[PDB]
Amino acid sequence: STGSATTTPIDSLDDAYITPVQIGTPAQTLNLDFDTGSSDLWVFSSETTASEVDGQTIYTPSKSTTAKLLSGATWSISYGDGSSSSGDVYTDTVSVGGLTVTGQAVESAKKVSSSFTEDSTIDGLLGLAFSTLNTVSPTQQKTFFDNAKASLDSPVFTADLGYHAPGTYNFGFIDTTAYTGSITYTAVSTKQGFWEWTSTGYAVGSGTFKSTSIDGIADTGTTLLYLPATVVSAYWAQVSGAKSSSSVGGYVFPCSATLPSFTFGVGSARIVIPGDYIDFGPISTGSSSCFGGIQSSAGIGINIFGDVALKAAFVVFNGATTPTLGFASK
Repeated sequence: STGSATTTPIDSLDDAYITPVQIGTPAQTLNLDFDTGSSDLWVFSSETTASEVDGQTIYTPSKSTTAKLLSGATWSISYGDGSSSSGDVYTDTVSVGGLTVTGQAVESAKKVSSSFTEDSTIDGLLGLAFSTLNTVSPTQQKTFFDNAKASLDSPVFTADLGYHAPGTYNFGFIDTTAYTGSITYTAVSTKQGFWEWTSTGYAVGSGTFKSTSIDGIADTGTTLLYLPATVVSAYWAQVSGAKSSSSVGGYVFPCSATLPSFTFGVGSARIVIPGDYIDFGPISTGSSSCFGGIQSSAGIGINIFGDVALKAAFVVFNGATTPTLGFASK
């Protein structure tokens, strides 16, 4: 079996992407943020603190005939941006683009942090990293992809994110019409629970390609591309007036600039991120200082190939016995 669901940017800057997911019987549709950087399926629910819910669609397990409380199980998660959520756990039928998993752990949010409350369009997260990162205690739970894997035609899912446009998440198959050229596959380390791979280098605009190993994660749940200080400085050095601002929290550039492209290597292949994808608009409404889409990973401890990089490609997340990542131009 297979699944196919459309993913849509939550705003004019592609800050996050939402994909409709059906939970329970009769179906309750919630717009979840598919996150290849975490392994918890958590939702805003009837159990979420009323002052922390601001316009979200909530999951009401009492109205679902297939919902069952996973007695005693709790979850507690905190993300790289400092945001967090926690609560109890139910099992229920979950469908993504026609692909159904019965008895999926659906972690019901009791408490959410301010960042989640502020995103009225995001009803929760659908974790797609390795199940070893799942926070459910005392019995660790599997992701939607882990649970669907045996029913899938091929144990894969693909991310085809759009630039200021909707995209697609496919499960179980590779759409040969969604990309040009060939897919270049690269090794994945599952040691940290992430889709962790090694980029073979980079180029800035029409500059020479620099062959250097850059360990990083393919993360659909991170908006920007986070790379080592050396690489980020070499990129922003090509933009007149660009600087790193401690007051803003990263690199900013004059909104009047035309950004150069950024190429990253995947084995012997190249993925080009157009300059427009790196523009995240004014830092504040009306400002002439614009936020950069390429930021330093120095404070994070890991390089992150976020949406800025992933949307420039058709990305295959191969969950076979030996997991691999495929990148193709599109």
